[PDB]
Amino acid sequence: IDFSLTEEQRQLQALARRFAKEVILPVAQEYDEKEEVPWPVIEKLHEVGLLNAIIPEEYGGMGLKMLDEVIVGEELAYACMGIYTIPMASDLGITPVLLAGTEEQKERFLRPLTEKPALAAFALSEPGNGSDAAALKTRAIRQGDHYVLNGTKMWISNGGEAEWVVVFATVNPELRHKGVVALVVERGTPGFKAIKIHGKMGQRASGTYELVFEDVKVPVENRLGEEGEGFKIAMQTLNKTRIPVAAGSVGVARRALDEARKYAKEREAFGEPIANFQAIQFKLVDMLIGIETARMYTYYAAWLADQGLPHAHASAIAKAYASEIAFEAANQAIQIHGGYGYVREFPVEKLLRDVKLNQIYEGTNEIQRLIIARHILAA
Amino acid sequence: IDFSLTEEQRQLQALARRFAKEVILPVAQEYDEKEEVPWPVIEKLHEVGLLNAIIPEEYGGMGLKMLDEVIVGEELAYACMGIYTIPMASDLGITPVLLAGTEEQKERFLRPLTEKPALAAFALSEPGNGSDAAALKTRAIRQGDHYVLNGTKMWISNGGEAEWVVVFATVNPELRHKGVVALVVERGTPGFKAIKIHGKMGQRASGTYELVFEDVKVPVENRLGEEGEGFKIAMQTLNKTRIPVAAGSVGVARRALDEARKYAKEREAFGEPIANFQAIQFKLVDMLIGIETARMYTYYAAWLADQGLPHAHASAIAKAYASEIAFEAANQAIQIHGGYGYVREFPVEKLLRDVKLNQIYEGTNEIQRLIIARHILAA
Ligand SMILES: Cc1cc2nc3c(=O)[nH]c(=O)nc-3n(C[C@H](O)[C@H](O)[C@H](O)COP(=O)(O)OP(=O)(O)OC[C@H]3O[C@@H](n4cnc5c(N)ncnc54)[C@H](O)[C@@H]3O)c2cc1C
Ligand SMILES: Cc1cc2nc3c(=O)[nH]c(=O)nc-3n(C[C@H](O)[C@H](O)[C@H](O)COP(=O)(O)OP(=O)(O)OC[C@H]3O[C@@H](n4cnc5c(N)ncnc54)[C@H](O)[C@@H]3O)c2cc1C
Ligand SMILES: [Co+2]
Repeated sequence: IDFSLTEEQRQLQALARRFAKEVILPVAQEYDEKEEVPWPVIEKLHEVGLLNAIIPEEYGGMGLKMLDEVIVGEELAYACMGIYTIPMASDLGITPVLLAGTEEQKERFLRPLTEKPALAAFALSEPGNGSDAAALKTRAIRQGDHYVLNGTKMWISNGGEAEWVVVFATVNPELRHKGVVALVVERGTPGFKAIKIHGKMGQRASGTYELVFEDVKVPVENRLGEEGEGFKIAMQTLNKTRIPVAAGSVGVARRALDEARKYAKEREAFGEPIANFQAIQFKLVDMLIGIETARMYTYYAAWLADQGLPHAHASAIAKAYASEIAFEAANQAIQIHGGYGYVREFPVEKLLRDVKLNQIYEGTNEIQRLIIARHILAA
Repeated sequence: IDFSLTEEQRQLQALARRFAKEVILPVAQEYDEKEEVPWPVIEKLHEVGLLNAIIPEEYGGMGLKMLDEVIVGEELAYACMGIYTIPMASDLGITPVLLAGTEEQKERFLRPLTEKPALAAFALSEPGNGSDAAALKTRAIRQGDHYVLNGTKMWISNGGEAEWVVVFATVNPELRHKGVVALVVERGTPGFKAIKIHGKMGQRASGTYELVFEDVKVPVENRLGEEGEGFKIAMQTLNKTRIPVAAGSVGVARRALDEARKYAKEREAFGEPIANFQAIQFKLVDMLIGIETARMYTYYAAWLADQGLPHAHASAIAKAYASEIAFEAANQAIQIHGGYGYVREFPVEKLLRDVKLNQIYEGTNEIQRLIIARHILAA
């Protein structure tokens, strides 16, 4: 057994950390408040080579592995989870094509994402259904050399900025999970509207959209895998992408520990740094306990995935656990700042608003638990 | 990075598992109810080569490392934390000799522990002090080639069964911690009494003692290290021995999940197995989340110790966390069993009683937190 990073990983880690501190950390507050996408950051990401870096070297990417994503993710999310959600969501949309796409499609859909500041998206959730990929309403009717796509997708990260979206739709409701098909819908395709969602509690920098497909014609050359394989694709993707959500959570929790501690040492009350008080020390200790345990289990999950081993249960545990300790951590970080923790003039407040989302998207912690329960009760 | 196990480790794991299953588990309740040491089990451990296996091959042992300890410890504790505490505490007694004993002392003291079923003991705590280690009252005054030992040690595991006991005493209270020295004391030495403690809530199979020293003569040939080095020896020992306590906790928690799972699948209520109820599924899930995350972090801490890296904070985290999630798992297992979990005929009730101790000995979880707090605030 070994839990050590290789020389390259440390390099990637340092790079990531360097980028977060110098580029993300400074504008985090700005975009959270304007609720606009920091394109200049995305551009900066691309230039430093960390945008869509999971794309194999054969198509221009770094071929970064899950362990690598975890390494980078924790660093980015540390500066801002909302901004980190942009590249994270992009890797999510990329995942289906990596798993099901052919060499032709990989080259076609992935090349444009390594050459310039471009994003990919994953559209599964809908207005009336976000937790059951077996009851999706968006319909795809095969009509010759193309599918006629009709339906509304909801809460799509990178929805309006992406070059294309992996849309999961049903070709037959009665077939339920077996009726799902994966389709790549490109940004200009006629009858494809993107409406931006506003007024979110956090991760405001990340762009979330409602996507409307009106008689959208999507070529069969844009289908990932075969009809009836859409569900398995969405599930296999989520089993992996949930790990980065766990990684991000860890990053937010770490950022909460850093702020809290720096404040605890400097701020005094009753003639002494509050850090000297045992009640405050224990809050800080509990943060580190969750952080340390969540990161190690997140690394283990990434390891399993990178080894081709079963990891649905592990990533579900990592995602639910990390996001939960990360939320408690931000809550206490605010508490430790006192009145100053309640205003955006300080960073702890935004941490709470950001991290809460990690308990909801890419599957709520309840279905995460439902996933674990299954693994447990299975025979 | 690689979390997998070597072939040897897998064999070693199967050995412990098979042993726990065939030898320990059957007599668990029996020895819990008599509160007597199960010597026949100690012989079999020896017979099978797992008793004091941490003693390097040069002295007749297996030279097991921390990671191996964790692997074996989880399986043994799985059957019974109380019985496991016997070899665990014996490993604890052996550690100060391995960390600071000369080749000569190692042979003399450890060889007797590999040739036959024999135990070692670690005595640091005293009646009026357990957390404040650096304030020991037991005096060790030097009179030439020997020390005249006087005082009392409290809660000593394997206290009366041990061949020898590593005792931590002060050579001059005024030096405070700089005045601590470590001395091996042999089971029959004149002026050395061992009084068995009775009425423990759990881990009853393990003998806990009060040791009384009255003008006990200890030759310098029995001092581990130099004077004023006792504290370092005690701390360095605990920095490593805490990992096994975390291991046992994970073991107990695993037993709770297994019992609770089995029982929930078979037990019907409202015309359905209780395992079909979400609330029941969730309890099971939180058990696994705790088991999985706690085990990987214990592995990690074990890795740092084997690699020779700083692990004081990591082991304190693993110990505090694991014992805490294990207590909750045992509690929910009792709950899931209903009325039957409240009676000795079932195994869950004892799990709660046993594992509570894991949050107190080898450092309470509060001081574990104090240790982590220092790591966090260290300028
Ligand atoms: C900012 C944001 C961005 C997002 N970006 C994306 C994206 O890019 N791509 C994407 O595909 N999705 C995205 N989502 C959606 C997310 O992945 C979830 O699927 C979604 O939030 C589910 O939402 P809901 O409102 O549809 O459904 P609901 O399922 O109606 O919410 C149900 C509530 O009931 C509980 N619940 C539901 N079913 C059960 C059950 N069987 N047992 C017990 N409890 C149950 C839930 O846990 C939850 O608390 C995003 C969401 C947000 C908020
Ligand atoms: C069954 C059993 C077996 C044991 N076997 C051994 C053994 O083999 N060898 C050995 O050396 N020891 C052994 N111990 C002792 C154990 O390692 C601890 O040292 C011991 O439990 C301390 O107990 P206490 O009752 O002496 O003291 P206390 O320290 O008086 O208990 C204090 C309580 O106050 C809290 N507390 C204390 N100081 C602080 C502080 N500064 N800040 C915040 N909270 C604080 C604690 O967390 C704890 O809840 C054993 C204990 C038990 C119960
Ligand atoms: Co056509």
